[PDB]
Parts: sequence; C-alpha cells; structure tokens
Amino acid sequence: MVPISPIETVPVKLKPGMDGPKVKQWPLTEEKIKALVEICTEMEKEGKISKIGPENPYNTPVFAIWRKLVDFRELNKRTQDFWEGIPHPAGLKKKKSVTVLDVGDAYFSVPLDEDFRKYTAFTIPSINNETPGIRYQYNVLPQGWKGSPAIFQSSMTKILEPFAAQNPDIVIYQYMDDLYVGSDLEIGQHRTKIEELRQHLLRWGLTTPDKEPPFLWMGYELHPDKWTVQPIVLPEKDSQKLVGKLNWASQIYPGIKVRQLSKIPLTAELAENREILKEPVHGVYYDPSKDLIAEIQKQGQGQWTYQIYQEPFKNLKTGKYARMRGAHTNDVKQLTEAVQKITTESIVIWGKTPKFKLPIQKETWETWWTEYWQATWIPEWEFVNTPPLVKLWYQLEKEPIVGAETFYVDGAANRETKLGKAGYVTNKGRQKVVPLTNTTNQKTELQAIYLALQDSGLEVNIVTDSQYALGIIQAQPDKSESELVNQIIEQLIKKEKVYLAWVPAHKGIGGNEQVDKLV
Amino acid sequence: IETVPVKLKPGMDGPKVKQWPLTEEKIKALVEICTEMEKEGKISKIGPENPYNTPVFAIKKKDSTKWRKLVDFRELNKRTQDFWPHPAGLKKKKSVTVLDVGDAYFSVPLDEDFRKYTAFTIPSINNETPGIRYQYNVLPQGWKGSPAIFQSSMTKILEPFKKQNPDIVIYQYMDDLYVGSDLEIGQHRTKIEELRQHLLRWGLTTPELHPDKTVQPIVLPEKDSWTVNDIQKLVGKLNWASQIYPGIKVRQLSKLLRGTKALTEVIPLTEEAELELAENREILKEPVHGVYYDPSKDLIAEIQKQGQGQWTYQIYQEPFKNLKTGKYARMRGAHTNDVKQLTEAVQKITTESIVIWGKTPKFKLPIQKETWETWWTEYWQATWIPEWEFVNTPPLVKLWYQ
Ligand SMILES: C=CC(=O)N(C)CCOc1ccc(Cl)c(Oc2cc(Cl)cc(C#N)c2)c1
Repeated sequence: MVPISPIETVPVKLKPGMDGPKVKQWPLTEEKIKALVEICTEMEKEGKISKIGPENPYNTPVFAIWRKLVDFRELNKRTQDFWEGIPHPAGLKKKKSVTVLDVGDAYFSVPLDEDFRKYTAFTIPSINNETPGIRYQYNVLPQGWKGSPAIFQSSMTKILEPFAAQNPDIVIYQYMDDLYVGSDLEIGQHRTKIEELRQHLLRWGLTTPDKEPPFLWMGYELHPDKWTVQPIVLPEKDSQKLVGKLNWASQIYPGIKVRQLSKIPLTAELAENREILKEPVHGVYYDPSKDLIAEIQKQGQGQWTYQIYQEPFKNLKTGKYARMRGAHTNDVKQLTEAVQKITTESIVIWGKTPKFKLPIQKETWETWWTEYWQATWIPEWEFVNTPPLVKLWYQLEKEPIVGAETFYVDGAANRETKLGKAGYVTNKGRQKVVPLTNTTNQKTELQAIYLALQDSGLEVNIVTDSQYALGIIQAQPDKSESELVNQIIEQLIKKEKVYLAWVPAHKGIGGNEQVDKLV
Repeated sequence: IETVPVKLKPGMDGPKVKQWPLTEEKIKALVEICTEMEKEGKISKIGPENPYNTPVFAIKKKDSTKWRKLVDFRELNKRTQDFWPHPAGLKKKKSVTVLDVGDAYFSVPLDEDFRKYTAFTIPSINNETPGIRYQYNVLPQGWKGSPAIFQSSMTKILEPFKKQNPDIVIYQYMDDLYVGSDLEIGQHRTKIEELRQHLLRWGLTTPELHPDKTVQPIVLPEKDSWTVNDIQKLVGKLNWASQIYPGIKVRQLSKLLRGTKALTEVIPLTEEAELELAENREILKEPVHGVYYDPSKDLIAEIQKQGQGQWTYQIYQEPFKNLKTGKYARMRGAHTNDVKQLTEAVQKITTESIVIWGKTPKFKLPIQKETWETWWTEYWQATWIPEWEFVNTPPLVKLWYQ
C-alpha cells in the first residue's frame, strides 16, 4: 500500500430552480437485464458505482447494446454550465521525439462531487418485474454526463502542472484519453522523462500501459516533418459536401475556389479544382527563429487567396477570403479586410502579426488612406509585383476645374406610374432630357449623372442635389450590383478630371433643373 | 475588513464574454502580472464549475515602459446592480490633474459570492494548453462597483487634504482621481505632489488638463470675390445650419446662383445678399436655443476624419442640439497611423466627457468594425473603455465642421 494522493473533487450543482431528473425506466428483456447485472457488478467491485436505497427519488434510464448505455440527456438538460478552439498544425513546433500515453484509466478514476451523485441514479429492472430493481448511483464521472469532459481535462491539467513546470524542456498535449509528450532531447533522456511522468502519474494512482506517427487527429495528418489534411479526393459525379471539403482543403491546397459551388445542378466547372486537389500538398511546422510572411493575391469576383510562410515555397498554411456581401465595393477595401483576417488568424496560431506582401503599390496605398473618409490601417507590408495589381480606378477633384464645362443634372420620377426623367443643362447651353419608364427617384438621379459623364469632355464639373448619389460615389466603388453605378464607374475611369459638387434641392440654385426633370 | 454585499441585477446572469486573441508578448506580460497577483492574494485560480468570463488584455500607459493588465469589464458593469455626485465646477477650473488610484482598490476584499463573476482567462497561443483561469478576491480595476465601495474610505483620506485646501475640486471616476485647481501651474504641480504624499501616508500609492474656450461657432467665409462654387457651398452650409438655428435665410444668396453658370465664374454679391450673409453671421454668433443636459439620456459622440491629422467631433444627446463640439489635431506617434489617431481622439473625448458630465459617451466611429476591432487595443492607454458603433456611409456634413 503506497498512499495515493486524492484527486480533489469539483463542486457541481444543478441549474438554478431545476431539480434532478425523474425518467421512467424502459421495460427490458430478460437477457438484457442479465447482461446489465454482470456489468454493474464489476463496476461496483471497481468503485465506479454504488448500490443505493429507495430514498433516492431520481432516476436515469439505462440500456444495453454487452455494453451499458446510461442515457443522461435529461440530467444534462438540468446540470449547471461549465467552462467549455483546437490547435492548428501550422502552429506546432517540431520535436525530435514525440511519445503517446494512454490515460483512459484515469477517466474512471476522477471522483464525482458527493452531493451530486444522487442525481445520477439509475435502475436495472428485475426479472419479470417481481422484485424491486437494483438501484445504483455513480461515484465517478459518467461517460455521457454534461460535465465529464470539462472536469476530466481540468483534473488532468492540475495533475500535470508541476511536471510541466519542473521540465520546461518538454511539451505535453492533452487530447481525448491520450497524452502526447515531445522534446528535443536525445532518445535516451526523452525516454527517461517519460518514465518520470509515469511515476508522477502514479502519485495519483494513475496507470499507463507500456499510435505511431503519422498521427491522425481532427482531420489532419501530422508527420515528423510535414502536416497535411487527411486525404481529400474531389468527387466524380454526373448529378455543400464539396464546399466543406474544399474549405477544409483551402487551408493547405492553394487556389481553391468555392464561390459558384457556394452559389440544383448548373455552372462552376474551376469546379474541377482537381489539378491541385489530386496532387499532394503539405505544410511545414513553425520555427520561431524565422520571420513570418503572408502574401495575398486577387483572384477575381471578390475572391482572394493567401499563403503564410517563413521560407519561400514552404508554406505553413494557405487560405482564402471572400468579399463581404454588399451593394458597392472596391479592391482596396477588400484587400484591407483580408489583411485584417490574416492578422487575427496569425495572432491565434503564432502569437504575432505576419509581415505582409501585397499586390498594391506604396503610392496607391498612400493616396488611398490619406483621402479616404474613414480611418484605415494595414500593418507592416511591402509591395509584391504579382498581377493583377490592386489600384485606384478614379479620383475626384477637390476644387472646381477651370475651363471645364459645368453640367447641372437632375432626375425625378412618379411613384405611381414609375415614369421619370433624367437630364442636365450646362453653362455652354448644352441640354438633354431623357424620358424613362419603370424607374425611381434614386435611379433617375444616378442616370442624370451618367448622362453628364457620357456627353462631356475629358474634364467636367457636375452639380447634383442627390444626397443618394453622392453617398455612393464618395464611397469610391470600383464595382457595383447596379449596372447604372457600374456604368458611372466605367465613365469615371475614362475621364481625366471629375469634380462633383452637391447643392441643396428646391432652394433656387440655378441650373438645378428640377422643372425639366419633373415635366 | 468586512466585505460589502454585492449582487447582480434582477433576471441577469454573469458575463460570458469570449476572450479575444493576444500576442505572445501580451500573454507573457499577463502571466508575470497574474503570477504576482496570485502570491499577493488578489486573484485565485478557479475550476471548470465557473462558466463566466470577461476579456483581459495588456497595455502600456504614457511615460511607462511596464506592461499593465486591463480587464474589459463593460459587460459586467452593465449587469452589475446600480450602487446607491458630479461636481459642476471641475469643468470650470483652470487646470485639472488625473491620478491613477487603482491600487487602492486591492486593499479591500470582494464579496465571496460575487467573485465568480470576475472570472477571466489568460489565453494560450494556438489553443495548445488550456487557458489559465482566475477570479478576483479583492475589488478589481475597471469594475464600476470598485469606486462605489471604496468611496467611504476615499472620503476619509480626502477630508484632511480637503480641509487644508478648500479651493481644490476633487472627483473620482472609476480608477482615476480628477483634482482641479484655479491656481497657477506651479501651484498645481506642488499640491498634486502634496496630495500624493498625503495618500502615501494613508498607504495609498499614486504612480495636465485645461478647459476649452464649449460649442465651437459655425463660421462663414469672408471673401472679396465669390465664385459660383463658393456661393453654392455657402448656401449648402447655411441650409445645414438652418436645422440648428432658426432664422437662417438663403433666398438672396440663392438668387445670385440663378442661371447655369460655370462653377469658377466670379459672381458679385448684391446688397440684399451681403445683408442676408450678415444677418446669418449674427444669428450664428448667438447660442443654440434650448440646449440642456439630461442625465437620464445617453451622450452621443460623433467623430470625423478631416485629413492631415485633424479630427472634428460633436457630443450631443439630441440631433442638432450640441452640448460640446471640438477639434483634435495632435498626432502623437501617429502621423502615419489613422487608427492610432482615432484611438487617441476617442480617449481625449471620453476624458472631456468625464470631467463635464461624469459619464462616458457612445461613439460613432468613422471606421469599419473589423479594422477597429483588430487594432484599437494596441493604442489604448486608459483604465476605462466606452461604447462605440460604426458609420459605414460617408456623412455629407464633414466639411461643414471643417
Ligand atoms: C515527432 C513529431 C513531430 O515533431 N511533430 C508531429 C510535429 C510537431 O508536432 C507535435 C509536437 C509536440 C507534440 Cl506534444 C505534439 O503532439 C500532438 C499535438 C497535437 Cl495538436 C495533436 C496530436 C495528436 N494526435 C499530438 C505534436
């Protein structure tokens, strides 16, 4: 008899105002009852459960498949909440040796809070229901109870805390009923330290017996030098799962595209994706001594792809970013948002911001943020000359243009008929009014600006009273849902100088020709 | 000596806020800070039976090269029961100094039943190890109940200094003391050292502000030659101001804009137009009519980026009834970083708002949520944190404040 240190129990209580479970035991067959009786007798002989009298008014149903299955769904619904994020392999650091240990015997060795055991009561029905069924309650964390994973991992972590503190030269990872220990020591010293851990676990009475890499873990394969997703094979079909698997493959296979399949057969086929999703690709592990680099490319249609690496051509991981769903957008905003996501993902996985390589000129970025009406910022980055380059497509003037014709524009529409008009008058006497069907005030205000853009020289001043149109153009979109806006954008790209001025409507500002447009 | 009873609001549970990702240097700083606080008994490890959580991070205050722990107690503060005064003269004082008195709270124990609600998590890089989980034993920094509880002891340490210097206005907001004096700058610096020494005698350990000249006037250009464009922008600004000031009129000025003229053509002002401009000027010199403060309503702060390191802001409770407008133009290690500038502007506007009204405003930030949420903690230096929302549509009115 060597004295075993007791595992401190975790105080557990039921949700407030809720009482324990009271579920009726399902009728069982005679052979099932015999099977359960044998199991529970060995479990009782082991300490996992204990017979109880009839004062206990709680019950949870039991089944057999033998194996005992206690259905704790009801007790889980009434149990308090517990403090509940998985590693990414590109964050792991290589180790010379990595050993695995089985700590499944410790799961049934973690006691349950006494005052809560009564809530775990279950009844084995008796043969022909002519005696009272056998009554048991749990003394250990029941597999299937709400608090078992959180209490189990928490108890193991407290046990391993002194060992990890006194051995900074090793690393311990807890996953399911197995512990993973790695180090960079010589194979002799590393196997020594594993024996110390078994000794240390014996101080709490935990028995470890005496996987082989590659490890298969959470959909990955972890090799001593590389990692990759578990084999992903694109499917061959004539007539979501392809989305999830490509999204899962996107973290290592560069260039996955999921927009049209994310968008009922149709086309997609890009949807081959096989080119890469058929050749095998692997990521490297993290080396804290080398710098961390992230590179982004524009792929089109709001899609972006990126690689994070430390040495050229050996990626730690890869990814993609999709444009946010909106009415208007531009490339710089998207690239900014992609930078922010890669920034947060990198802080998660490596605890630092990567150095960025971006397809935008330094001068383009400076023009953008100094003139953008919002505050904006991307962390340290350098230009990489990988087309397509992100660029500004147009830039409005800050002052009226001398010698450029002045177009006063206006549009208006009837809410009932959907009939309206758009047009302009200029200082040279140029004039136009177009009649329109199936329109709104908003569309006619855009169309009036469009007309001025079409009918003016390379330099033009445009005067509108549309707060709606100025709201859109001041957002500096390079692409829209509205074909009207996209046609205005295409006209703005062809101009040399555009000055857009706003005036208040119906205040008597001249040229503001609400009368021609409302005729 | 004896913990004060504390409870949450009726029908409300403790906070359960996700911890956001921290860099490795911030994690290490928190590990060292928290290990020390555990030894001092200020915090204690907790188990899986505690489900609550409040975010934590680390900062470096001004003129200090030491990391500091900041807890984002905003959720707990909202859910913490109101605890059963604001000096109108602090805003009128010539100068006001701000002293961090946060360590004082740690000498006071916290009600055992409430501690579970102060839980926080030091996170691990790459989710490798489980988060280090702690709860507070003593009054924590940034909790709204910490000054409310400590207030009785604070009056005891103040009353000697207060009787000795009765021209000094003293105010406490969260972890800060605001000490204002109508004296000269040398007279202030000495008295603040005297107050810190007086605090150090009671065991208290303490590791520049002057009022603005309240609502900045709306001003109109004075030109000898107006182009069509000049007059269009004037009429735009006058139309806008008319939502705020009653008798603003634009008829005579708009009449000049009659016809379809070139934007750069000079228009001479008629004599009726110059009088209308002059009447509008005079109107604009007077104050806005019927502008009061209501402590039941929230304060709203709007900020506009004007470029070249200039920022305009307005505080108000009701639209067009500004209680305070201002302009912040200082770039402190920020001339290349918009977000740092915005973060410093939000902290200055919040401080102004604490002095004037003793509570923080709700900000409307000219920035996308995802950019702001990625970066502001990198430049934050205050022990409180206000609320904010995001404006994604460019306000037309930005230049009318420029
Ligand atoms: C010798 C192998 C090696 O160097 N490899 C695998 C790369 C680095 O990888 C490590 C290092 C150290 C530990 Cl302790 C570890 O152990 C784990 C971690 C996780 Cl997240 C899951 C499993 C499983 N299932 C095992 C892997």
